[PDB]
Amino acid sequence: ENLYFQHMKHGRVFIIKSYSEDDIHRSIKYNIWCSTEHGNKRLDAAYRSMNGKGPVYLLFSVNGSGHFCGVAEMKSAVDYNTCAGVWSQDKWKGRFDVRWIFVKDVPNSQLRHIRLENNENKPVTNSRDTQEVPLEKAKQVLKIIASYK
Ligand SMILES: CNc1ncnc2c1ncn2C
Ligand SMILES: [Cl-]
Ligand SMILES: [Cl-]
Ligand SMILES: [Cl-]
Repeated sequence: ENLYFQHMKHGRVFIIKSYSEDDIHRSIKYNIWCSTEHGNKRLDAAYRSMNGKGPVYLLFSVNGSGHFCGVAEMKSAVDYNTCAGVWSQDKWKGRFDVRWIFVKDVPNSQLRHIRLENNENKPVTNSRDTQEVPLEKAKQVLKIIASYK
């Protein structure tokens, strides 16, 4: 068995959607990310109010690719005033640190049966950027990602 995730109460988990494969590669290389304004605001609030008591995990997926590509942990608050134009599109304002945990492709077929009660019971694989995942569903997703091969 594997009960690593039992009794974990502090932890928050979000979907990250990237239109760009390039941005994924740059995030893996330099351990940084940036979301939309409302996306950054959601993550910064969860990171700050967690106050080191647990992790904020990020489940990355390239829109249209049909698979999740990895897991990272958020490792800083959002700096909203940073160099512009470092990503594929000039849409994103700011930067925060991440630490990538898993880089592996996990087909949506492995995850589509987990549904998010906070998003109209939709499959977790039909989420938008910074969709938050309830902790109990997030544990199921993480166990799947870690044990896929
Ligand atoms: C640099 N961050 C990003 N890159 C590409 N796409 C994104 C991003 N955030 C949200 N979406 C949809
Ligand atoms: Cl999106
Ligand atoms: Cl939204
Ligand atoms: Cl929850």
